[PDB]
Amino acid sequence: MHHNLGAEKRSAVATTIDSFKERSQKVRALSDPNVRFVPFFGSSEWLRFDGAHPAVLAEKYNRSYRPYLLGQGGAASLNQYFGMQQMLPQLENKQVVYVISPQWFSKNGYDPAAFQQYFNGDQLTSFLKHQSGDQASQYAATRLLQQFPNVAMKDLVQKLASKEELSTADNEMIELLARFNERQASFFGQFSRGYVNYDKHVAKYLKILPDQFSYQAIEDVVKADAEKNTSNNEMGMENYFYNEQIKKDLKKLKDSQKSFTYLKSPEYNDLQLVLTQFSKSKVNPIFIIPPVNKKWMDYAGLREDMYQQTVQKIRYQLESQGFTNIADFSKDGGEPFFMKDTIHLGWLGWLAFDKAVDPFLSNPTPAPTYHLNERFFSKDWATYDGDVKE
Amino acid sequence: MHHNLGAEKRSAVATTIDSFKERSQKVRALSDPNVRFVPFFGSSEWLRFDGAHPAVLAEKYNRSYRPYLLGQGGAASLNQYFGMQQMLPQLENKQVVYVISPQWFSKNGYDPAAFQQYFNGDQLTSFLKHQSGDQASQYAATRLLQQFPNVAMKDLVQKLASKEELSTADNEMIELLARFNERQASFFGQFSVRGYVNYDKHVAKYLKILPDQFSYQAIEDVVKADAEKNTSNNEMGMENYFYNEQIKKDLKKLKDSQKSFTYLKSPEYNDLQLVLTQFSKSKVNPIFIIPPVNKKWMDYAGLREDMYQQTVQKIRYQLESQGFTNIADFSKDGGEPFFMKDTIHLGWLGWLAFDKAVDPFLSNPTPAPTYHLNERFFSKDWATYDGDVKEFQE
Amino acid sequence: MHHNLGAEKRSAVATTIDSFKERSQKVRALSDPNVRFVPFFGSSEWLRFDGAHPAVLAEKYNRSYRPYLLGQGGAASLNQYFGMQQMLPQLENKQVVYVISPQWFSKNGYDPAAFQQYFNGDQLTSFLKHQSGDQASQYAATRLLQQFPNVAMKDLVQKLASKEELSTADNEMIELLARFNERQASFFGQFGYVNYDKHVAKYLKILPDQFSYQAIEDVVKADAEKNTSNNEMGMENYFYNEQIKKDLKKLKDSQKSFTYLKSPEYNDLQLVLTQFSKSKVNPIFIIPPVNKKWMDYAGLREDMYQQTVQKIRYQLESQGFTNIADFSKDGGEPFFMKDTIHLGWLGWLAFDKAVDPFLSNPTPAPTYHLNERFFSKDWATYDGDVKEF
Amino acid sequence: MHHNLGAEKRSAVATTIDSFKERSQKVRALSDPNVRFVPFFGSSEWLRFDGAHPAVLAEKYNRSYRPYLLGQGGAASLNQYFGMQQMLPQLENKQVVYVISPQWFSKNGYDPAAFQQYFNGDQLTSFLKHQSGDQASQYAATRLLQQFPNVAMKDLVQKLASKEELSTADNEMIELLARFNERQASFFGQFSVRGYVNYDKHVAKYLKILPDQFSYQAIEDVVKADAEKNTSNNEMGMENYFYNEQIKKDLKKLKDSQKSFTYLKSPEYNDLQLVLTQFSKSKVNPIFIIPPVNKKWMDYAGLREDMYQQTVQKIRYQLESQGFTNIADFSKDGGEPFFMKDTIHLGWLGWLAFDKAVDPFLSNPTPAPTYHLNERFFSKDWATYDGDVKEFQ
Amino acid sequence: MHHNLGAEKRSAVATTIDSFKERSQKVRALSDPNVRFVPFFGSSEWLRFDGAHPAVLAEKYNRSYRPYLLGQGGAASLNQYFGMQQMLPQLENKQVVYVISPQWFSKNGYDPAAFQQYFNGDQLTSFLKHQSGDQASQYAATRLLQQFPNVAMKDLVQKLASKEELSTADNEMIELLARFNERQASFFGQFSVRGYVNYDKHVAKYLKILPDQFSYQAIEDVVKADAEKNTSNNEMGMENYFYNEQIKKDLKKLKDSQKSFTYLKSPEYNDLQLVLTQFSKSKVNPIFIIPPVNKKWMDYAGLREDMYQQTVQKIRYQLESQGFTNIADFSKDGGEPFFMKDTIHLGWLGWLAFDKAVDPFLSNPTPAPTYHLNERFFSKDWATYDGDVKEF
Repeated sequence: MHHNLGAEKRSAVATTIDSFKERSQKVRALSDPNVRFVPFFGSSEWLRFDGAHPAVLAEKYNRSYRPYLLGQGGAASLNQYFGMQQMLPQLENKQVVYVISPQWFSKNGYDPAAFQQYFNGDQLTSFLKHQSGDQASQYAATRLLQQFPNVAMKDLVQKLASKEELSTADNEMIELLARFNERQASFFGQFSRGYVNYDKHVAKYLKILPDQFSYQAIEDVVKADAEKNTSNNEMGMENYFYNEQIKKDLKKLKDSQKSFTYLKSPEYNDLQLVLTQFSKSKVNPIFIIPPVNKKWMDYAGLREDMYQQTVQKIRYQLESQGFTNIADFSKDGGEPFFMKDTIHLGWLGWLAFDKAVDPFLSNPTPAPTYHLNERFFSKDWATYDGDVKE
Repeated sequence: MHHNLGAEKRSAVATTIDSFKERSQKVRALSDPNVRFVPFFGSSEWLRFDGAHPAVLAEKYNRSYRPYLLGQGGAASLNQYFGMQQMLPQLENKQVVYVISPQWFSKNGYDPAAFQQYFNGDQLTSFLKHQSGDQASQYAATRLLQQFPNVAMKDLVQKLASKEELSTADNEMIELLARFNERQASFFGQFSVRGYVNYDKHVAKYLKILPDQFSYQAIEDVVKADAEKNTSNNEMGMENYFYNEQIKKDLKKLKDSQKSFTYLKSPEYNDLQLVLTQFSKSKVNPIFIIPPVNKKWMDYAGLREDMYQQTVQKIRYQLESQGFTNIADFSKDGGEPFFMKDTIHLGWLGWLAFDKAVDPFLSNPTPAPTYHLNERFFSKDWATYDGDVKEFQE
Repeated sequence: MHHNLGAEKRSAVATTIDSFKERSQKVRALSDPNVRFVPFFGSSEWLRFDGAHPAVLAEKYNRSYRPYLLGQGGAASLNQYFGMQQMLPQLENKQVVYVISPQWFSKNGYDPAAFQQYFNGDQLTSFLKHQSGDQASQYAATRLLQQFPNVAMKDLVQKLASKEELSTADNEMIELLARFNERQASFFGQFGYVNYDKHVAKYLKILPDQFSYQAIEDVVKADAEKNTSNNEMGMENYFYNEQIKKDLKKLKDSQKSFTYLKSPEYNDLQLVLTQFSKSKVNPIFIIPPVNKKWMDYAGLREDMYQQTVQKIRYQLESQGFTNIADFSKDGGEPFFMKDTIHLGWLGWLAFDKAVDPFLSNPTPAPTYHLNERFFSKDWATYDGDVKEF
Repeated sequence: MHHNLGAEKRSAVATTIDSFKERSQKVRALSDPNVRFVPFFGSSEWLRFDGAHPAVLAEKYNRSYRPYLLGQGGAASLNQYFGMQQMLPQLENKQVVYVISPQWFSKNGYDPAAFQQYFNGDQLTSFLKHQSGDQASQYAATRLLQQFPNVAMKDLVQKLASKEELSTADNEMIELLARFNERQASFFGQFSVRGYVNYDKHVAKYLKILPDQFSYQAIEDVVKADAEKNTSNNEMGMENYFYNEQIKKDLKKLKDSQKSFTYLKSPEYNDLQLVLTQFSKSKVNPIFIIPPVNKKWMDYAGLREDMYQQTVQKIRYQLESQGFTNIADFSKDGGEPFFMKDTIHLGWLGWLAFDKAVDPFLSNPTPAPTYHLNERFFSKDWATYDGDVKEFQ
Repeated sequence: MHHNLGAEKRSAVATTIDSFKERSQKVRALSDPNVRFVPFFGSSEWLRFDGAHPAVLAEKYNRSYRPYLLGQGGAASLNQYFGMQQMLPQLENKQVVYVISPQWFSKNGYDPAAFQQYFNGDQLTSFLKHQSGDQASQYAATRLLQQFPNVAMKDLVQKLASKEELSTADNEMIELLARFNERQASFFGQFSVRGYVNYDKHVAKYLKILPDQFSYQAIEDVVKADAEKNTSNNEMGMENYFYNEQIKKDLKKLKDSQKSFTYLKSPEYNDLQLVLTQFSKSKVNPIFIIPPVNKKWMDYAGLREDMYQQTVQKIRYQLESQGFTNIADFSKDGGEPFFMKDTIHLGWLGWLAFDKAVDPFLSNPTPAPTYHLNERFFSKDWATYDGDVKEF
């Protein structure tokens, strides 16, 4: 396998659809023998850069790792699961970062229009090649058929959904098309705006940073950037976001999220796929649970009772199965300059992020033995409203 | 396969890498029975829009066709040939527009860094499926191995390059994988979304400034005023935005830069023969466009007019001696104010001259004539030919 | 696939079992970009040649088209459907001639002994390749299993008849074996001179060099008077002496029980109509008469015959097929027929006045509105008026 | 193929897992046009050699045939049937020896842990290639799936067990992988030298002691003296090594242990039917060998002679009612002097009685009769049948 | 993958053809998470057991590892290379023991009659699947066609021998058939219980006579006593069984029979390079064992000591210059009392000298160093190198 460190670094911070979905960009980076790239799974959280951004800090201070930013607006655990199938050997016995945002946990689940953009044929054939005929394959195939009722290779996905035995001829078709896709995607996915994105996202903020690492000196520049760019609202949001979302028709946003509840979701079952794969690949994840802007969640009337209860439900799914590395920032939504907008970390939030994430990734440690509970795939857990029973 | 008119209009004028290289968007529009989409092949020609742009004129005046703009920066005949392999039934017995810029006929030919962006694996497998083992297949395979020495399915491309026959196992493998690639592309390519911003800024904004009744002179009045307003910062007739970025600070060294520039010798002459062969096989009726260079620029840069018309004569011979006689030649119109958008691209009033040859041709569709192909246009002898074009055969 | 105009002209009028069923004769002619061959689907209608025959007129007067004559005795709609599967790209967006004879609409349908002569493995794999998992694929497979219980590639045909979606491995095996067959057929069927000179060139000599329907009529009427002279019911001399003359007493009232209103052929016709819709072909349908003097002698009922024609025409017109040259009421016309059931002489001129303007001015097919109830047993056995609907 | 006579002679008497389960060795010997090798199908019957052993007698007296010894301890009819699939053209229109030992007819049938050692993937793919979608293939697939629920090519074996017809894609996968397995087995298996020094220890040892001219009495005199010497330490006529290792360490226990033992109910009856179906299809002419138990042992262990003869009646009915009439029945000969090598195996003077039925049969190859197969013998009603055999149909 | 310690322990000391050449038994043991089996690569070295044998010591004193004895008589580096292809993930980042005997390095190379017994179809398909089109793949394929000119899939091996790229059709035939052979081997190869009775005969037998408390002196006493009884008939140091069968009946003909025997020129140097390339690729940390010849024998047979040490130097240079530096060199210990069981194999007291190098290496596992491979060691020039080793 051929490597180019600059291309890989530009891929790592690109935060594009191609940087998430195509095999070549993420595999080359995560298999690079010289520099350690670390999967940073999320959605829109990596998109907005400042002086304290994980990608910016790791480059300026020449850390022993580099973040590879996996995710786009509207991607959740189902998308992440399918992306992992393209990069299974690069995840084996390694540390990752996995953001679990409570707003993903709506009653209908993920956006079908968002999913379509990040799923491709290489992911489809990687899914079919790497399935072990278990509950994970059975559940994922069912979800895929809800998403795409007339999917390419319908019969094979249907067989997985209904737990049927794939034939020898079927298995050979699968292995042939999978190999072709991995040959094709490795070659053609190295020719795809690398340099302009690097200067806008990373190199803009390297100039702004001190040459010697200290949390206080970085905080002072970052706070000053925050103060100048939260200049039209009293809730501490970015000026560009405020003018686009909460300005025209901010009056109809008063008490909108009173009925909003994240307790019942198919996303809990989707998350279980990720945790299943994490167990098979022995990854050591650190999980990040973001808060919401506290001034926004009093204006929009989002319940703190409900929000903490979903956090507890998420944490129970994690901790009862052996996943203890959790950075729970959910109560830190009222902190000064912690939030870039309404749902994403930013400025001093990234420094809080860094204080939990950097010591974890600078000191690599093997994953513990996990205890997967397959009752987290069921519709019982999806619509569960109770407490710590089972 | 059912068609959405809204999605096709956005794809037609998107001019992205996706609208060009992907199978889905171009096949969806070009196969709609309800509306006629016409392949507009070129490079960066369709990228800059104004009030007289072919996409704008077709929409306001509700013409019997819409252009599907097929091209990006650095795309020439080799790229176009491979892109065609994805849409062969959509080109069969049809009219197209094909820009042939004489500046693509450089000694080194097309830019390999540009080619890589517009060639995908679906084009590779479509090429191997639809190849007929002829001189076109042998030449295009050779060009592929020059471009990608370690190409995917290298064994199959090398066989085609060496005039070797493919085996029965080879053929089955090609047919399987090409079918898989077409099913994959048509299913997964329909989810590409970048249309609404790109449609409004390029097409919908120029609809308001145009008169509701079509006349070339009335449109010329509106387009003249836009061009005078936007060629302010220079006195050689170029757009304000282009002059500042590509020419302004380099102006000192650009004087007499193109003094020994010649377009008579090029591999692009052999690449053009791939396209023309495909046009003959598919029975397409193309109109070719030969743009000028800005005359005030070419006087400054030292680009020879005697050379420039000698290469156009070389181009026209390749077309006309084979039966391609629909040629909208504008190569002598370089010194006309507002005919040009920049150094090499048609724009403003140049679009109106473009329309006067293209609109009547496409509005009255006629079948392609019988072409008589010459295979010596694939040769290095033709590629580097200097002299009198009427004395090539002897 | 290398084109030779002469060989394709000879194939077009060969009217053999081989020129129907084998790919390399028909496809080579239909895919030639120099000359326009038009598919002429029928059964035994093309076999008997005279000066007014469509293949003779086209060649004599160098028309913009040449008929490719497809079919012999016993070949009906199911045979025609399967033969089309070999030439789908050559049929796409084009005009054809399709004879629909009411005599084919027998209660037991087509002759299984005749079907086996025109069906082959290339047609089998071509049908398996081009099927779209619909009612048409389901019906055709059911009919294949009725014809051949232990049919070649039974597992694939049964799956189609049960309307099961085929696996990727199944679809890939089909694509492989179909390609082998087309590569094998479009080589080993390239191998008609004495046919061409006896069928076409013989009647070229007797025709005027200048075209006029009046001067051709005079030449053809004269030939008709000369060659129907041994009998009183206007049949060709050799036909009468071989098929009628000896058995004349035995044939009187022999067709009193004969009815064409109930038939599996109505369902078989619907396959051809479905294929016509998918491939956007624009057909002209030809409906022949029966010799009026003969049908009265044999007791073949004319009200039954017209009710059959009305049933056929409703199956056509109600789905959007409206190009019908209906000659069914012309059985008593002078010199209109060669024998009992086939168009001949002056009937070929009436054929031409309908067919020639259609083919010389090509037009795209309209949008068809297919009705899947025409595949049913209820339609197959239907007795009543189409006036009802 | 070029044939190595010496290697084939060594393979024939090797009596190894490789000689039984591998394609190369048995196909090489049974396809040799120069010398005739005859399939001798049994379990552990051929393991122990003496002066009267079928392989020794054929080598010393240079017979028109040589026994190719097929079998290992624990191998019964399901094993033999799958081994047969590797050598179908070499069984076609030919004679075989087939042992049917009544003690194989246990209520639970064959030992699964023994079967596993003698089955390979070549046998799997041979079976799959040569099956014809009948009751034999369906029964064998069912039994294969009981044995190996997670077998290689599971789906194909499942289709066969469910009586489903295989597709072209399924058939072409079988044809490819079966072809690969036979090429692979016949190429690499020809280099196996397993049990090639066993020719001296089992065959050449006993050539020195035997008379040069054939004489049943002279052989009997030589072999009986060897038997007397080697059955010295006990009174039930068993070989010294067998008696010490199996019987002597606790007999207390062994007394009256086989009182409730019965061989009338068994899945082995249906397993036998597979072989019989193959024998009919391949038109083989088998001679069947039915051994007794040591009569002194069966008195001590309490193995009922009433049951044992009722078992032999059931076996013989299955053979004879279908046309299989060449039966050397020795079930009533367990009390004969030096007839037995141990508890269940013929040896010494038992090999001479074996020879008196087998040698006239094999020396004059007669064609197989037209058999009349009954598929009721595959059913569970037959496997558990207790009553008198005449009123079964 | 299912694991059974009882079966794996019996496989490890079986010393059969099956325990070497079959996929199932070796990868099942070497992939056990609960018990650590270390690959012991050699030829006939592991066959003869005594009280000081590596497998006996590890079982008696319950060490942190167990030897998995890979090899049979006549197996050299080519055999071992092809065996490795069945167990690549099981060798990844792992310590092994690799015997390099100088007597293998004869001028024609290994015995093809021995090779044939240890190679199977799974080894062929694993080779074709895992090859990378490099010089190692080129060399191995050339050697395989020397061995099996009419091999199954001859055309693909020949493409590799000629450094040609395989077609897309070729690759799919390889992948599918390799998938088939590994599924087949892992499924049916698990039922083999060959040489499972050898655990009681070779390991459990000597556990009784060994002291419960470990010391090299108490073992030396028991093992010296066992050596003295079994060296009764001859005064060369050889075993009773071995002397009677290989040496006794033709003593006079063996006198001065090896006067011009030279191990300096050999294709085994190139065969070894396959193993060394593979050890680098898989990041294996090996310890290399160089045995001597019996000194009394090599003076009798006229085997030159000056030649023998020159071959040891050539072998050592091939290793050390590439970064392979864990060398347990016993090549000058031929005349040591009870050091050898054989004419060519370590045994009795030599096993204790073996233990003193090997046990401290395997009891403290360490990751492999970066190697620096030299493709010149594949060439015919290196195979036939005469001069002093510093100049190369």
